[PDB]
Formats: sequence, structure tokens, C-alpha cells
Amino acid sequence: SGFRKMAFPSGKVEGCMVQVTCGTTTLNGLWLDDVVYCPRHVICTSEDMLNPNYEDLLIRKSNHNFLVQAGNVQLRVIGHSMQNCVLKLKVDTANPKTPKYKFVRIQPGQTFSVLACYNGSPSGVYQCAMRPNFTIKGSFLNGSCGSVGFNIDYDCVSFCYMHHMELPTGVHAGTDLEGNFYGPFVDRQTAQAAGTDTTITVNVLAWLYAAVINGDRWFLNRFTTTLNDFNLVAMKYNYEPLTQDHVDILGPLSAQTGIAVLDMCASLKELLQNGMNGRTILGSALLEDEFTPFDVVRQCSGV
Amino acid sequence: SGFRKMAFPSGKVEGCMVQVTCGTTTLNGLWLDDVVYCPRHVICTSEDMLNPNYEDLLIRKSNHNFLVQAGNVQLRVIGHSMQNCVLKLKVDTANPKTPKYKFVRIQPGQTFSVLACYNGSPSGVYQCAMRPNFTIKGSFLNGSCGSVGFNIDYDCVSFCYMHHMELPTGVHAGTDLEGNFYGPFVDRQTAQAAGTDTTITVNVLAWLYAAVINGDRWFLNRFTTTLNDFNLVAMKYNYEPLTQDHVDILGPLSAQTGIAVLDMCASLKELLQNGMNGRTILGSALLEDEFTPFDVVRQCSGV
Ligand SMILES: *[C@H](O)[C@H](C[C@@H]1CCNC1=O)NC(=O)[C@H](CC(C)C)NC(=O)OCc1ccccc1
Ligand SMILES: *[C@H](O)[C@H](C[C@@H]1CCNC1=O)NC(=O)[C@H](CC(C)C)NC(=O)OCc1ccccc1
Repeated sequence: SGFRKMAFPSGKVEGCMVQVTCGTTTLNGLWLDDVVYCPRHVICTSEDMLNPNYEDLLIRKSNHNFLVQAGNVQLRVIGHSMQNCVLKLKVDTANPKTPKYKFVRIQPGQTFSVLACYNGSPSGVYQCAMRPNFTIKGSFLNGSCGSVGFNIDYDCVSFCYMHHMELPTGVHAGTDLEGNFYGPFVDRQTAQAAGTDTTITVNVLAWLYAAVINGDRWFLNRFTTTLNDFNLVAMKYNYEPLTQDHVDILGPLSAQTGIAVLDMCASLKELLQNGMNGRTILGSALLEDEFTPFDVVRQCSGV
Repeated sequence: SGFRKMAFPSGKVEGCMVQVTCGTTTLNGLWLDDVVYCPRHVICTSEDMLNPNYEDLLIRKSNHNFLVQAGNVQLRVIGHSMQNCVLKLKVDTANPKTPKYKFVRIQPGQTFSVLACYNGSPSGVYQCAMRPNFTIKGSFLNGSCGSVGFNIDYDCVSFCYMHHMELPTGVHAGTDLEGNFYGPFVDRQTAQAAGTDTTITVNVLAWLYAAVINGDRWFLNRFTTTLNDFNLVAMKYNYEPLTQDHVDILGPLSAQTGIAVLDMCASLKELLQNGMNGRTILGSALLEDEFTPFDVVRQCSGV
């Protein structure tokens, strides 16, 4: 038993990380088959970054302006192209470590593993949820751009995130691997703010089920509630409304524990209205919303 | 910026995980050069596990009783031996993916990455601290034994933990890679309890410095305290005493922030005596003690 925030094993992605240098700018790229993907702002200079015109900037580049390094081996760039906010550099070598992969775009409320990288070299792995306001709460320093986020399903890597920037609140923004930003953000050095966020209700309930599966039961009660009466409370506390599809997604956890979803919603209502009174749930004094129902089932089915 | 609990990239260890089966028992092993390491209780049966005599049990085994699988390739066992609570199986093939490695034993208060595995296949990665009572707070189901814990330093993997069992409180116990248990535990199915735990004071202060580096400053104050007067408060709240070596270890973080250690100790004293009054620190409503000073420096020096 036990419940821990857990990343996917990162080996398959570590074999894809390279270093991309253009001018005095160095960041990370993703080498799949004979293409390297990286943030297009690698071609910017300090002054270009206030309001660059990337079509102009790229036209003024040629293949020899891009230095790609896969460990010690330098890869020869034989083509370059822009796809939205990502640059695609064709190289003279197919990555022999290319896994089965897909490019997928994730929804707010879903999770993925981030492999933080610097100078083409992986440094650490951790889990993130895409917030309702299309930001993630990550850990990224200068040089981390081009680090990617991903999920793994039966040795197929679904890439969903490439890192591009940090907002003033300390949260992080980036694109899918088609180079389309998550959220209303742009890759230039101007004042940008995340919209207001909300709490992911279905994830909180999933984590409450994880708590019960692991022996935390103090917050349970005999009451049930209706979907409508719960959603009235949710709106008050800046929680997303619960839909019948969310109840259905929680079905398997409801079955394993014998606690109906609307039974657990009564617990959440009382937790929202009364707090915890000094107690904790799975070691947290706060209600956690960064675990999906799938994340919970992944750790808890064997208990 | 940003501060996240972060595992080491797990690729180098994923290339070492195999599956070890004996009788109806299957768990994980660690394949380095031509030796596979696994928990010795793989040789037990359901009834052996109450109070096994492992020397007897091993003498009654031979090489052909052990089935080792590295993916689809079956490895031939050519020798077996016991080293304390781990079994060493010599196989006919050196692992071509063997990294530079060491076997190290860690101290309470230190952290490491756990690569959770099932049937020889990695499933997820996360960070653990060795508690003062020699347990870890992990996530392990049936079949996870032989999963290992490790740190990485300049492409050298220091292995420090192999998983063996779960205690009744839901916490986890195991050995170093020499097969010597952390703590006063034994590998048999009897009633065993962890001693009382304490909070790792130097880690809490390290996390407070991480908070300041990331812009959380509300808990700071103008006061300083003495080491003796702090340790009087620490004893009251079940915190470990702070030593001059702990102040020294925190030196670099103290320098980066311009906040002396005994200056931060005054903050911690007030937090212990007054709580947070509804506020959070790096997104936590509780004081966190699972980050070492090294873990913090690793993420925060570039800020
Ligand atoms: C790319 O490596 C870098 C990642 C930033 C650097 C600090 N934390 C991150 O996530 N991205 C940028 O530097 C980005 C480039 C623009 C052309 C989009 N700008 C940016 O993030 O500015 C915000 C910032 C905040 C704090 C420190 C440095 C930059
Ligand atoms: C080895 O795979 C297994 C790991 C346990 C299983 C559940 N969570 C874990 O960490 N170890 C054992 O099963 C261990 C074997 C003895 C011979 C040492 N016994 C054990 O952990 O018993 C406690 C237990 C608690 C909850 C479920 C199952 C077993």
C-alpha cells in the first residue's frame, strides 16, 4: 500500500534528449527519427525577444547556424522548418533510440511526467497537472526550455508538453509538440498573466478514494447528497462543477471501496465547510487535486 | 524558479531490472555485470515465511530452481549465494547496460529515488527520505520487492535501498545492497513495528530556505535565536536537535539568501508555536522535512 506522487520511468525519453545551440542561446531538443524539435525562441537574441517576428528571424538563418549535440556526437543539420512555436531541425542521423511515440494534446485536469533537462542532459523527473488556466506548477531554471512532458502506455510514449517560459507568479507555460501553446500565451518577453484558476473537483474525489483505499477514513460520513446540491457548494469554494461523466469515471473507485460518488461528495462538502480540524489525509493538510482517477487506480487496485 | 519533489532520471537503473522467479514466487532483481541481486525471501513458501531458516532453505535449492528473465531473454543461473538478506545469482551473461555504480548505505535524513518495479518492469519513480526510525513512506504493492533506491552523481549510480516489506502502519522497510536491513527489522511475516519517529530539523530549515529563494517570505522576522534556545523548542515539538554541523551544512543557502541560520531558526520557532494561520509555504500547509540541503541547492542555485 501507500500513495505517492509518481512519475513514469524516464529512460525512453532520456534517449531522445539533445542539446541545441544557436548563437549564444543553448536549450534542449527532442530527437525522434531524423528530426529534432525545440522551442523556436532558440533563434532569438536578447533584444529580439521583446517582440520578435519569427518568420523574419528564421528566413535569416541557415542550417549551419544550428549546432546539435547528442552527448559528444555532433549531429549535422540538413534542413530547418518552423511549425507554430516549435522549430524542426532535420539531421543526418535517425535516432537509434527512438521509441514508439505519439504527439497528443492533453486537457486541463490531466497529468504527465516532466523530464527536466539542461544542456541536453536530464536532471530530474516529476509529475505535473495541466491547470484549468493552462499553466503547470513546475521547477524550471534558465536552460530548461525544450524539456518535455509525457505519459507512457505500453511502451508507447505520448508526448504532450514542451517547456517555453515562466510567468510572473512562478508558474510555467509551454506548447504541445505541434508547437501550439496551452493557454493564451505567446513566446516573447512581455507582461503575461495566467487567468484565475479553479480546483479540479473530480481529482480531489479521486484522491479521497485513494485515501480510503489506504486506510484514511476519518472524513467519511453516513450522509449522501445530490449532484445539484453538491455543485452549489462547489461554486462557493471555486471548485469545478461535477458532471455525470465525472461520476461515471469515478465508478471503478466507487466499486472498490463500496462508497458511492455522491456519498463521497457529502464528505467533500463537509471538508470544504469545516476544514480538517487539525487532521491530515494521506499526509496532506490540504485537499489535493493533481491526481487523476487513472493515477489513483494505477497505485491502488492491488490493495 | 519553482520547487518540486524530484526523482533522478531512472534510465540507467531501468536497464538493470530483471524478473526473478522461484517456485510460485516472482519479484524483481538487479542485474549488474554477471550477478543478479534480489531479496532472499524469493525462496520462501507461504508457510516458510512465518519463521524461515534461510540457510536451510537455500541449501535445498539449486541453480535450476531460479528463473531469471531480462525482458524476453531468459538468463541462465550458474551460481547462487546468500549475502545477509539478499541472494546473489551468478548468470551466464554480463549486463551490457551496467552503469558505473557503487553500493552505499545512507543515513536517516538523506533522500533517494525509488524505481518501483513489477515482474521485472519499471512502473514509476519517486523520492523518499530515510526516516529517523529507518522506515520510508513509499508506494509498494505485492510483487514490488527487489525494487531499488538510488542516487546519481556524474553518471555513477549509488545504490542504497532494496525493498523487502511493509509494516502495519503502511510504511516500508528494506536493506542496503549488502542485504543489511535499515532498522531493527527482519524478513519474516511476524508482528513488527517501527519505533517512534522524529522530524528532521535540518531538512525543514533547508525547505524554508527553498521557500525564500522562491519568493515565500511571510514567515520571516527580525529576531534571531541561540542554538540552545532553539533546541529547547525543538525537543518540545519532537524535532531533532540542531548541531553546529547542521548550521554549517546550511551555510551556502544562508549565504544565497542573506538570512543567517539562527535567523531562520527564529522563524521555525514561531511557526512551531503559532502555526501558519491559514497560509502556506511552497504550497504546503505543513512543515516539510523530506528535502535535504543538497536537494534544495540542486533546484535553487540558479534563481
Ligand atoms: C527557456 O530556457 C526559458 C525557461 C524559463 C527561464 C526561467 N524559468 C523558465 O521556465 N524561457 C525563457 O527564458 C522565456 C523566453 C521567452 C522568449 C519566451 N522567457 C521567460 O521565461 O521569461 C520569464 C522569466 C522568469 C524568471 C526568470 C527568467 C525568465
Ligand atoms: C515483496 O514483494 C512484498 C512487498 C510488500 C507487499 C505489499 N507491500 C509491500 O511492500 N513483501 C512481502 O510481502 C513481505 C515478505 C516477508 C517474507 C518479509 N511481507 C510483508 O510485507 O508483509 C506485510 C504485508 C502488508 C500488506 C500487504 C501484504 C503484506
